[PDB]
Amino acid sequence: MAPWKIEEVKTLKGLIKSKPVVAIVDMMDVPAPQLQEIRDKIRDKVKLRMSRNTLIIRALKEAAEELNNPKLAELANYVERGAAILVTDMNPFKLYKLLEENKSPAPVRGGQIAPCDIKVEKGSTGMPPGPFLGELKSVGIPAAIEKGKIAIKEDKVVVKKGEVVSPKLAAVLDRLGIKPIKVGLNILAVYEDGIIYTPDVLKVDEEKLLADI
Repeated sequence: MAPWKIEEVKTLKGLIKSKPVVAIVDMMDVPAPQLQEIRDKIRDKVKLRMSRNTLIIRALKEAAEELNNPKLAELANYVERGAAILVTDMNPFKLYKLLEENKSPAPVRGGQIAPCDIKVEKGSTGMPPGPFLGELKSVGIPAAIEKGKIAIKEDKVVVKKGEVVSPKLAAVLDRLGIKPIKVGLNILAVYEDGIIYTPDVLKVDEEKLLADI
């Protein structure tokens, strides 16, 4: 590795060694607005560093050796997608709740596979008469003019889980301000005290024994 990589790994290791709780999170797929929403909520509670996955793996492995704390190196096995290093003083369970419980709503993207059933709600859109009425009907959303505005006729699933969201449907849903996807920093694994916590363990256990130290 060139010196710049060594120096960047040095900064990553410094971060890893600075706090008792070290997590690997995934920051893939987060639009600007939602990202600032996440920023506002975790701002003072954690520290985050983005870097290439190959550098993150090396930093974890070397930091583990340098601290005589081998278990730390296991985090490397959980690095994937938009991996980032997060460090904090808050316990792994409080961290999981912080990141996983308070996610930011986001619009679904055209051509994306729906992660869940996506629905619309009956009622006025507050928008004037125009071509949008036709757009709605064209994507399977019954609608009509009522009280001088465009209104959706009834609640309805417009696309099912596992089905692709057509670009026109995505455009129409976004125009309605519908944000059916939840986005944010996803925890891949967390280390604390020679213990590696997986998401399944964090979600099921829910809280740390004896709370805090």
